Amino acid sequence: MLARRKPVLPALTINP
Amino acid sequence: NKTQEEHLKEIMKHIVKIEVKGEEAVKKEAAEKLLEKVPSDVLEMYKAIGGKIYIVDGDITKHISLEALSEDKKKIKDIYGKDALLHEHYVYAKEGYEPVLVIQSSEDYVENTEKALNVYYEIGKILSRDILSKINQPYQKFLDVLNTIKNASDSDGQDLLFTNQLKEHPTDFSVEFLEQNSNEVQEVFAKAFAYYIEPQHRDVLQLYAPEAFNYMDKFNEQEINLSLEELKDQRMLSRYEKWEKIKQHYQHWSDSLSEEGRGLLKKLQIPIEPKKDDIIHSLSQEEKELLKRIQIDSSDFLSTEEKEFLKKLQIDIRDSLSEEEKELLNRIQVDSSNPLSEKEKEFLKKLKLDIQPYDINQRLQDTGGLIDSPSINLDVRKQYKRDIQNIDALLHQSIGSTLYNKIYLYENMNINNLTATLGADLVDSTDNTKINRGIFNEFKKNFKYSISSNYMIVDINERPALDNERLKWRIQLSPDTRAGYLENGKLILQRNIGLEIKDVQIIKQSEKEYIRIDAKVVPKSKIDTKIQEAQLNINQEWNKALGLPKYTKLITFNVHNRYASNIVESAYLILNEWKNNIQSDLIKKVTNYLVDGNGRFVFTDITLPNIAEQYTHQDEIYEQVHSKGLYVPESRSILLHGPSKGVELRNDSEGFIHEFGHAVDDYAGYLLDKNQSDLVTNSKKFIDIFKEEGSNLTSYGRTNEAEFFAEAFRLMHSTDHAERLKVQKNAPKTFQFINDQIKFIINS
Repeated sequence: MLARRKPVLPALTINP
Repeated sequence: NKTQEEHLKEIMKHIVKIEVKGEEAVKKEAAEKLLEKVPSDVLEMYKAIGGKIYIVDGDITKHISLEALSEDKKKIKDIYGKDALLHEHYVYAKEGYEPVLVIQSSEDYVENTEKALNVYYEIGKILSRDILSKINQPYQKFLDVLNTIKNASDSDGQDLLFTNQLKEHPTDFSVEFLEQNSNEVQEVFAKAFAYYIEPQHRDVLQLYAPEAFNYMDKFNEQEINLSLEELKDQRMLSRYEKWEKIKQHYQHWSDSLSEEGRGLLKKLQIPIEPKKDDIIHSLSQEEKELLKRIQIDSSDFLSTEEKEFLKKLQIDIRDSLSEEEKELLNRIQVDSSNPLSEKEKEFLKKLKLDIQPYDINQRLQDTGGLIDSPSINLDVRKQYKRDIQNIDALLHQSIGSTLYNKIYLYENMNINNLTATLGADLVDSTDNTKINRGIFNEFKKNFKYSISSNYMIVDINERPALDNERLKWRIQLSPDTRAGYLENGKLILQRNIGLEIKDVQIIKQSEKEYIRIDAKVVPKSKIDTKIQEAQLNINQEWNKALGLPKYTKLITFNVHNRYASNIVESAYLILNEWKNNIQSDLIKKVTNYLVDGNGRFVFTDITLPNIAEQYTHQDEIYEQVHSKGLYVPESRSILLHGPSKGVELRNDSEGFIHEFGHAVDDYAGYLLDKNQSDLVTNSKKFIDIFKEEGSNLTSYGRTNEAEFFAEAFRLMHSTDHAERLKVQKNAPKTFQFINDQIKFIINS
């Protein structure tokens, strides 16, 4: 056991 | 290597039974010498199996040791193959319990070069069916050799050491062949050995036998050292001895410490999941109620493991007071037809963070050592730091003591930690025992030096690994490497260590096959060198073709975890595949826009929320992203994570070419403006292109006008004109816009 694997994804970046 | 290499290079004579003719002071001179030749270890690694070598005279089928007179077995097949019976011959190695050989006596062993091969032949067989078997004998290795020379150009090698059986047999030897044939290979293995050992025949071998030599070689002065040991691990009445000794030393260290100390030494050993309320009870009033109605499962951001811990971090709130706790739960699932929110993504994103395990080692192997990096929060950040700083100064015992010598530790892990993309097909998927040779090689190919950025804990004795843990590293630490002794039979050894992957065959451990990443430590110092010293040859060698100012920095490296020796060195194929399929005039032209704003092609093995070319130019931390592919305008460079397999990306190659295309959808955004930093994709003439045919090619085909293109163009390239042509047939309602802009950028 030494995983975790899905730290993140997009949106559209959202601000100016 | 002199000195004691004689004390322990003969003393093993504690198997030299000299029931020799009373006429004192000779034979030994012969015996000693006779045996001198045979490797040192491969002797002892017999003793520890019932050490005894009978050197008696004349009638030998008389000696006590030989009383099991298997008169039938008495028909001693000679190394060459000419029938012959005991009486006659002068040295039969009797097998079974307390195996033994009875070498005849005669000052004539130095000279005679035959009953010198035989005494070696046997003492080799007594090495292939016995000793070098209780481990698992010649597995895949000695197989190939044992065949590549069976079907080599000069049909001769065979002729030297085979038989109608092995020689005539159809194709080539295949694992399984080690079935009821082990009684044949073992011999061929012997003969091989039997030769290489004998002074004159090493020469005759060398030439007549291609690979037989090398294998049979290597394995006798550089590889033996192991077999002896991966055979000491077998027996156990020592398996402890070691354990004991290695403690002794490290013991005093373990004595004086502290709870605080022995404490985190645990905090490390095991993570400390988030909290239940503390976390939730730390949100806002507005945040709290928002957390309720969330359509939760919809975002590919929160992986199952934690997705659940969120639906749960929800019930601890809903489990409170009034009726809306019954009704909102219903009125909320009403308009549960609209995917998600834009003010809520964050509401969860900012959580996707804080709900993290805090393993001062899953966020160390996550930043090569960047314990200072802005991948996590502010205080968290400052803990590991505070911590990783303490444990460091904590493990300070050298090692190599007056007790133990060349000593190796171990560790098992899964190929899904090094290169998940190969992880998939590592194991057969049709025998869950047999490893898929195919993807095997692909693995090993470029694997020469690995570095573990984090704290290594290791099983101090081959421990049977699981079922997905398929790699068995036999790392060979070295005097000066620092570690700790963790009761359990496991050693934690410092940060920043180097490993020269010096061999990677495949073994058989209890009916199951395994990859053996057997290695040895070297200083990271000497490792980081081999990298940049390579980070160049790539650049230089590329700057040319690409067409840039000699001495630039396009492809930059960043590898700190176990698979650099392929993290970096891979690149070549990646890039090379980038050029190959696309049209020169293009990339050459655009690889410049990027460099025009000092951007890179960051090949990394850490994590994208750590790769510099993206975090300072980020914006806010609440956002991050990560994965194989990545594109960043703020620092127009490409980040490509080596390990992580991809969401419908067959390989690293096809993941880059895509990503880059994302940068193309950046060119137009400037090759069409003074200050409207846009993307050809962010256009009204394009939104349509998307809100019509924008969902036909694949899954990725959506979520962003852009990526429909990235993947679109990605597609137009395929190793096969097919997968691309599909884009033509499917929706030229874009397959034109691409090619249009392509032959639109090629000029300015």
